[PDB]
Amino acid sequence: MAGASVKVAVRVRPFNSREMSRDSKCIIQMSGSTTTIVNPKQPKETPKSFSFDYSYWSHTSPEDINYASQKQVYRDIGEEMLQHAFEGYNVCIFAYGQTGAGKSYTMMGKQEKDQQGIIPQLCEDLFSRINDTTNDNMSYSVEVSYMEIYCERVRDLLNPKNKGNLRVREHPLLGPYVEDLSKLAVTSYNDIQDLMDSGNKARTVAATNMNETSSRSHAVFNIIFTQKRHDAETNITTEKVSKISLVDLAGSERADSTGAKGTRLKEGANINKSLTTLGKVISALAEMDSGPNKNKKKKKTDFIPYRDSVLTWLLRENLGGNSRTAMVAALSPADINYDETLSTLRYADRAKQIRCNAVINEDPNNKLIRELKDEVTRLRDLLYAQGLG
Amino acid sequence: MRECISIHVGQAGVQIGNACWELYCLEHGIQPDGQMPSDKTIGGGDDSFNTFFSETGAGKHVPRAVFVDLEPTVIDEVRTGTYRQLFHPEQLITGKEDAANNYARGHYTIGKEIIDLVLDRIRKLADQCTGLQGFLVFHSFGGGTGSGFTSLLMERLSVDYGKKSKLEFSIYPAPQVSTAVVEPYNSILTTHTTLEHSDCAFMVDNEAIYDICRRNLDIERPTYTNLNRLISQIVSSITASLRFDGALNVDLTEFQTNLVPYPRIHFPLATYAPVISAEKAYHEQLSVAEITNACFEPANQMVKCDPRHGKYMACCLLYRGDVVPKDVNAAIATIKTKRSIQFVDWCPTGFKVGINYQPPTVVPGGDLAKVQRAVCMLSNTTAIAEAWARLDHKFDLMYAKRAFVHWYVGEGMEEGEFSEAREDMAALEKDYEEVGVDSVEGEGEEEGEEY
Amino acid sequence: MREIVHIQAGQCGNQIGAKFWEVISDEHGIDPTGSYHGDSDLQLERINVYYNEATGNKYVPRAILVDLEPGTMDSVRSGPFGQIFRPDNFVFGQSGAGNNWAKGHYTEGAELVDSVLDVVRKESESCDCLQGFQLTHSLGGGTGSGMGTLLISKIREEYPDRIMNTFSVMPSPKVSDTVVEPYNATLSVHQLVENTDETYCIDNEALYDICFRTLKLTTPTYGDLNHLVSATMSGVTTCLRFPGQLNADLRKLAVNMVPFPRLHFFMPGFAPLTSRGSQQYRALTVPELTQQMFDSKNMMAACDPRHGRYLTVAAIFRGRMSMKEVDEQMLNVQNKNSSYFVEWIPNNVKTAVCDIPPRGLKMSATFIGNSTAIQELFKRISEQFTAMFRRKAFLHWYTGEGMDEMEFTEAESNMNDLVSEYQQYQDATADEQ
Ligand SMILES: CC(=O)O[C@H]1C(=O)[C@@]2(C)[C@H]([C@H](OC(=O)c3ccccc3)[C@]3(O)C[C@H](OC(=O)[C@H](O)[C@@H](NC(=O)c4ccccc4)c4ccccc4)C(C)=C1C3(C)C)[C@]1(OC(C)=O)CO[C@@H]1C[C@@H]2O
Ligand SMILES: Nc1nc2c(ncn2[C@@H]2O[C@H](COP(=O)(O)OP(=O)(O)OP(=O)(O)O)[C@@H](O)[C@H]2O)c(=O)[nH]1
Ligand SMILES: Nc1ncnc2c1ncn2[C@@H]1O[C@H](COP(=O)(O)OP(=O)(O)NP(=O)(O)O)[C@@H](O)[C@H]1O
Ligand SMILES: Nc1nc2c(ncn2[C@@H]2O[C@H](COP(=O)(O)OP(=O)(O)O)[C@@H](O)[C@H]2O)c(=O)[nH]1
Ligand SMILES: [Mg+2]
Repeated sequence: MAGASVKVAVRVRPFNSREMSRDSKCIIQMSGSTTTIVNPKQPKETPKSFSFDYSYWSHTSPEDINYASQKQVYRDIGEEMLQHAFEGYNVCIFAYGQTGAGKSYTMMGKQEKDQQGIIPQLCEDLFSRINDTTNDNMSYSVEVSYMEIYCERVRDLLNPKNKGNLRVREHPLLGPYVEDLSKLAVTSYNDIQDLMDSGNKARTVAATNMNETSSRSHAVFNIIFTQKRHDAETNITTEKVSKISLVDLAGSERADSTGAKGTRLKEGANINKSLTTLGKVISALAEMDSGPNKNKKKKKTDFIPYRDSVLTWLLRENLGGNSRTAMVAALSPADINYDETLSTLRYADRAKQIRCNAVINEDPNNKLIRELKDEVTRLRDLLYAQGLG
Repeated sequence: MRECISIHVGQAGVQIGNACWELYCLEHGIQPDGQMPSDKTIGGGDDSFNTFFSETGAGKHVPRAVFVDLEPTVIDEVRTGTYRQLFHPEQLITGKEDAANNYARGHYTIGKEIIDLVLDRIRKLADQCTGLQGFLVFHSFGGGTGSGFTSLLMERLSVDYGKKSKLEFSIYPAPQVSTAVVEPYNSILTTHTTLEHSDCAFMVDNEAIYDICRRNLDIERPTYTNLNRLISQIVSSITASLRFDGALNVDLTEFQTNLVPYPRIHFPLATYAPVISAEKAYHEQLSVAEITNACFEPANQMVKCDPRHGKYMACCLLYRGDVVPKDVNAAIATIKTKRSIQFVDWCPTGFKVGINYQPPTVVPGGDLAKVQRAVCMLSNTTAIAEAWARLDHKFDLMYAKRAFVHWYVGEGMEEGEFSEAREDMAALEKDYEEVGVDSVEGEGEEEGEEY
Repeated sequence: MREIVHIQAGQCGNQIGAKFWEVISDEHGIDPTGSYHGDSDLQLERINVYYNEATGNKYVPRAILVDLEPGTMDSVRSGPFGQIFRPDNFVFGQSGAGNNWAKGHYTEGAELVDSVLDVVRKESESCDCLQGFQLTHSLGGGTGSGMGTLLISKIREEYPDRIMNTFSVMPSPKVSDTVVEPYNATLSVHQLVENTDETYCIDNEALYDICFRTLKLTTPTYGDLNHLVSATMSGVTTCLRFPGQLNADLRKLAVNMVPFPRLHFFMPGFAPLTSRGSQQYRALTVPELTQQMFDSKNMMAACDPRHGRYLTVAAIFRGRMSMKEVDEQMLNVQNKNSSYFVEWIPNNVKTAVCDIPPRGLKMSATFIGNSTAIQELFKRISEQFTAMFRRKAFLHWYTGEGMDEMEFTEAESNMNDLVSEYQQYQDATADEQ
């Protein structure tokens, strides 16, 4: 077996038309692997500072210095994970972010094909390498499935039948799976995107006090990739099978923001429970990865609470074992949503928690005064030590 | 008219209210059915004091009280008890399940659908009131209703009324003793509302009262009735200054003005000096000096924290009975010379004094002796930080593994609401550690110009 | 008004339910005809928790009785309290499950479940504010285990936000009455772990030990064991029906006892229990009840707590008593046996006090523990399960009713995962690397 490190990425977004028209001010600053946020109503106290692995300032589109270009993000996550998948190991992207955060742009990108998301670049690179390396001996097959999780019940997004609750089973060797989940082959990435649009049309969406169309459920797009090898014999062997998972996570809601009763509160509670369990398993896996990776001791196998939710149960193979993980969080850049943004950071801080310390914005006047005082002290000490004053 | 509205939330609040209203009815000669034979016998007077009772035309007296709970049991015990005819038939009881020791259940899910009725009744009481002074909220940390619903109620009251004072009596969890597994979560989560919205929060501890009721009042097996009676005596000592005459009279605003150096440190301790049994009431002079000294004894504190580990920032002494100002001055002078009692260097005065002529009453069937003098001391000090620090440690030991968390998130909260609250708690602790430090040596570093 | 719907399936469930309705009925003063002939007034205030009010000043329990054979219905009707129940709640068929879990879950119970759910829905729609459900059944049996699991699945589907207790009589090593116990036990606990908020652990060996050693009964019978289980069943929900100094609802127990969703298997106990003639020789006080509650031989699950650690414990006292004594005794128990309590919970003792004790005793107490030692009760079953599954000892009886070999493997895996989850907290430190 092997561990599975997790890459924590956070990205802002350039203002939108409504934001631009209004006089709203930005509130998020980002430098290196650190971000800081200022409370608009408490300018006096302090800014909250968090430190991630990967930090991306996509605020100023025409910026030339320290602009988080889309190709940069793709090279920094998706290329490495696709290479890992080609070696024959399962990999996964979680996409977290509340309404207005801008998760969809990062995950899919614009249809103009000038600014891409992670999914189109991954699919294009996969199929380019498939066509490039298809020699006489090697064969490649790709299949796609798209499911939805709602109130701890699985539903099919591609099959147009009645939205019944599918049954979750556990094959002894192939692990957890879902019965009657339609599985389809695809020849071009255009087919993949068409299927994605068709499934996204079928997502369970309800109107809230915040937005009229907010996702009420999780969604998983699995790309199943099979490599067949033809050695110099009569035996053709399916050498490895690997999975690429694209999980869309709904945000975390508060009952105060959405005071609706009945189905709405049930959906919110289920979403919060699933997100908490997902964070717990990811944190445990990151800790277990970090430990052996340096110490190389096998502390039994610990216990990873996979079964506490259907989401972590179905993604059991992808998360655990020899695999790769990466979570991307979108942070709206306005202020009106300040608390929301903070919550996102607090969810993106979870797992692989690392030390950030306090970021202090010094007054330039006091900085210059202190520097000049130090210079005067040094020069005076040098002069008086030699008896020249 | 100096008038206050008492709000009782949760089981602890309702039972403390039972004790308090027994004491008030005994104090003012009001019968359990609301009638006062004293006025009929004498002819008239002000014995229908407007602080706690509103008088109707027929001569009945209705308390200015609001009881709230999510269970029907504790209030159904009052609707069919001895005082069933004293209270207005409203009691604001949600005929549903309880908060179930869950802050989120009492603040988000089930706290709604009952807050509106409570606020409507509070507004109805306030409309009848002239010259309202403040609110007296009784609750308990560690409970579901008493934490979450109290937080919601305090937030809404601060939004609505704003300027009126809001005094809070609360039962902080004990260090070792407890009656629930998830006390730290609720107690920490209540920090937000008990900090920003309340004006002065008095904390009492069950372990301290058990210790008192075993060394002083020699009882070996106490129940909650004794604790509620002692707390009722404390509240009566606090509120006596706007019901009866006295040489020096202290209103509710003077309390806040004298005991609160900064807005964020309004957590004073409270103590009652002449806690003694009838048998030991003899063999004891019980002079002003003795009770004043006993107020400062660490053993007699109502919260398990040692004052010697901190510094006193303010004190407020409320005397009752045959007390003369000269003896109070002598006692304060004697206390100021002791070395074990350290005051912060930036508060040279450090004492508020109030004297009231009305002596304390004796509840029939009670445990306290009849005495001629009494004193209640409030002390804003830095030792309270210790009482918080232990709790924080406990919280960490449960939040590292995220135990019991899914119950809270299943009712409408999120994980972050934990951590934020903890951070806020840390800030409060640091604030105390900032204020108890002595002023830096020659606070203008050093000085001295030519001449 | 908190109210509870009671369900009883199978022979063991019906017997325990009948005894339970006789124990609760006395406490609340109910004539076997149904009229009220009590003395106190605190007995009718919360009568609606368990009873509906009929027209002619008569009270009918909310019991629902399920079976796949009419014999146990006939036994219950021809009994001391047979006429108390509503005859429309006697749901039953014929050609019983034959101690086959598949028949109870897939073939025979699938036809009677619709009628049982119709009755349950009719009963629950009349509730002012339904709190939760109770189900009494045996894991090692036929119709009981399968029908109970199928029902619990359906009600959890229909009422996801309501508590679901369960008093389960699971098999025991020495006192084994049927040869296919492990299959039924595994296939049942595969379902109970998913769709139940609280499960109480009972087995006949522990109750026999209590009868022989504590009560010194020469020839105990099933009536006694049911009498105990009934005592525990009332003591759990005493606080819902009566006032007290510090109340404790079912949801409070669930919140305070369950740290994580899958660890909800509890060890029940009751005190005081003496052997008639010894009564005069011992005084009744809070320390005596505390000592008897935590005694290993008093437990009703046949799992020694000394082999593990208590994740949580709850104590519901009934009687006039001092809160200081209760708190000091719980603190003393925690501080003395410090090795048997988990370190990362600062205080793991819930305490509740009810004012009015059981009729006949000045003091009583119920204990609900939650400890890692429960893993043993699963492990043994799993061992026996594999000892029968490697050779497929009686598998054709199950696969002939629509089941498949995969389901047994999923159930075994779920048992093993639950055992590991409970075992992770058992060891008394984690320092080395
Ligand atoms: C008169 C008296 O005080 O004698 C006791 C008595 O001697 C003892 C031995 C009783 C007696 O119990 C037994 O002998 C017994 C036999 C088999 C299984 C269980 C018990 C008693 O029968 C049990 C009986 O208990 C009750 O009456 C409670 O209400 C009890 N309910 C019933 O027993 C009951 C059964 C059928 C119909 C109606 C009531 C109860 C306890 C807890 C919660 C709810 C109900 C009492 C007081 C006694 C006797 C009569 C000897 C004991 O039982 C209980 C639960 O109290 C057994 O050890 C305890 C300790 C008691 O001291
Ligand atoms: N001093 C004192 N404390 C009490 C009394 N009753 C309850 N308490 C305290 O209350 C705590 C339990 O939480 P509660 O305040 O009762 O919670 P609640 O008000 O019943 O609200 P729920 O949790 O929803 O039931 C215990 O730890 C006690 O310390 C009392 O009569 N006197
Ligand atoms: N890096 C970026 N550069 C430029 N524009 C961006 C960037 N990120 C996001 N955007 C803008 O964000 C818009 C999409 O935002 P939107 O679809 O509302 O996010 P969202 O719907 O809240 N995500 P979600 O609801 O969680 O699926 C795009 O049309 C872009 O204009
Ligand atoms: N306590 C108790 N246990 C019983 C009783 N009858 C059967 N059992 C237990 O239940 C198991 C048999 O299950 P059974 O009742 O036949 O299940 P059913 O066929 O579905 O009703 C045995 O292992 C017994 O230990 C009873 O009257 N009381
Ligand atoms: Mg309560």
